[PDB]
Amino acid sequence: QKSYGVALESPTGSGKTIMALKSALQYSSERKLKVLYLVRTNSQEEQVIKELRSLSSTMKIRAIPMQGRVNMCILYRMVDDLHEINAESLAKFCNMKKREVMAGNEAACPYFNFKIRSDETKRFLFDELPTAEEFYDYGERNNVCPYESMKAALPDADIVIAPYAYFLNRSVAEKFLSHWGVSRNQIVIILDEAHNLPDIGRSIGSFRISVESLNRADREAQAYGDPELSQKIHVSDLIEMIRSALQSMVSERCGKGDVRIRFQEFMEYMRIMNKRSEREIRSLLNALYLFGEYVENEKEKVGKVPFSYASSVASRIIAFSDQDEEKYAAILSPEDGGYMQAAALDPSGILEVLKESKTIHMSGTLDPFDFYSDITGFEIPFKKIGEIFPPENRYIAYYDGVSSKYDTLDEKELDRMATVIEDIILKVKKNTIVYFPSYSLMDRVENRVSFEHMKEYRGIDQKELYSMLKKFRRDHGTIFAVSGGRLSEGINFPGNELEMIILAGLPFPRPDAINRSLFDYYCRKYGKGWEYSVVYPTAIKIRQEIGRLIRSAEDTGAAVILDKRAGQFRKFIPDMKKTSDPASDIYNFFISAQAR
DNA sequence: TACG
Ligand code: SF4
Ligand code: NA
Ligand code: NA
Repeated sequence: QKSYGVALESPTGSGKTIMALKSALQYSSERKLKVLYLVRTNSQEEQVIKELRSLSSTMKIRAIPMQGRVNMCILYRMVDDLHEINAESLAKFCNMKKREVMAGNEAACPYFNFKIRSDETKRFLFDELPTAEEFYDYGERNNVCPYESMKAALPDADIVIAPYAYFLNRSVAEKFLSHWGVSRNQIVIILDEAHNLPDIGRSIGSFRISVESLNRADREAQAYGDPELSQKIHVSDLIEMIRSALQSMVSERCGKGDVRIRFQEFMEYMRIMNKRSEREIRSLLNALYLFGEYVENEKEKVGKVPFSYASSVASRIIAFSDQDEEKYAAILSPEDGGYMQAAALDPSGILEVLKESKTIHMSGTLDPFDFYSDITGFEIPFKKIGEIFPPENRYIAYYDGVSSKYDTLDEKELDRMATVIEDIILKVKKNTIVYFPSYSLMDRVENRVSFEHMKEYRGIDQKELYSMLKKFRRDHGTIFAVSGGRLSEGINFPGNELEMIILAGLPFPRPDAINRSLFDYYCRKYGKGWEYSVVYPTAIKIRQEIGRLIRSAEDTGAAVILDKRAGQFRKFIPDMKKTSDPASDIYNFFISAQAR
């Protein structure tokens, strides 16, 4: 009634968060509106679903998970080994399988059967409220399609939990809404961990063309006849023109990592190297897309997933050649084998469709809200609901004797940082996560310390990570973690499982091509490149990490930032003190906390 | 105008 949404800041899994949710479900039910809960990770899906299970004992909870065939089709990964995939190709795949089962070939998909609609399947979904992953597993266990089972339950569900990537895919969203029986103005969308929304928008809005993707198209060309596209140019010949253009661009234009270019430079290289006009190259690119259509048709008629690398490559290159420089940066990279990318700078375009529904923007760290509102384009009321935790139970401080600042980071600054970290841990003797801006800084600091610790290392798998986490809760001590990893957001350590956090430097972003573009974009639009591309994301990282510490009225903890430049984050963390020796001051804080 |  007031606006098209509301932004609520308060810790996750909390009393006032559950309340806001309870208020949203009553408001929704009163106006015959269904509820859509969007989440970005399995971890956050589980937290949200746990919350809803508690509430099912008090109130009417008619809820399911919903994910797309990409995650929920059991068959296609058993039948194909594809490295790229989409909703569209799987719809064509599945429809063909379902035809074959209706015509008497039950083995075509053995997951497509009566159990899709059975009382037992409907009961597990509605009475048990599984995560998507748990329901996937239940599907395997019972030889029943998770996707089609979710789809069949959908019309009777008042509440759906789904990924951002699922709902923000327009064509998938239209079919979902259509099968749910509802328009966009007939729903309330809860945006879990909404501080991710800008990155979510930019991520969904961006696309790229890699050399490996071209290589995959090259092999596809061999396998399906490699026909003439025009006078003496076969499909493979065109892929070589595209691949060599991209390779030459990378060699000639990038040094260390990514570089910004103009979108039309790709077309320029194609034109000069192969001695053709723009029309001729565009005609060839269209011919490649048509060959893609043929590849789809061929795969489809033998029961394969009709996804074509030639099609995907063709449509992405054509899209790249026609992007407008205003909202998008053309990025050229040597990383991951070589690629060219349309990087979305402004996520408000992608997020705009969410205004057609009511949105509730939930997060522990939305402040400073002006920046969030400017970046997402959401002009909505902001409220700091939630517990005022007693300030005496928390100590937040920074120490200015060291810094992770790049151009002053030599071996002596590293020695200094390690010494301070070691002094704190050995004196305080509490359960600690040390957060590093990079694996590089972590490894170099790790090489200068003696104390035992666990480590969240680059490329660690799910089993090793849960094991280390369960070891931390049980055996206690110290974890070395990195800013972009899985301990920075999300995870809850109740009681004295987490008592201290040390930020070994500040996690300022890299001045890469995308970030240097964001700076220029926010300079032009607001005159505040520094604040919006550098200060803001850094502030949120810091607050998210500190937010791990106090999870209760009676919870006790210390956070210390080991960086000179931390004073400039006082505006966002007002209780932060300076300390000239954190070891004693944190030690003394715990003595006083223990005395009560 | 920052440094995975
Ligand atoms: S029924 Fe399910 S498992 Fe079978 S093809 Fe369709 S989506 Fe895949
Ligand atoms: Na089975
Ligand atoms: Na070739």
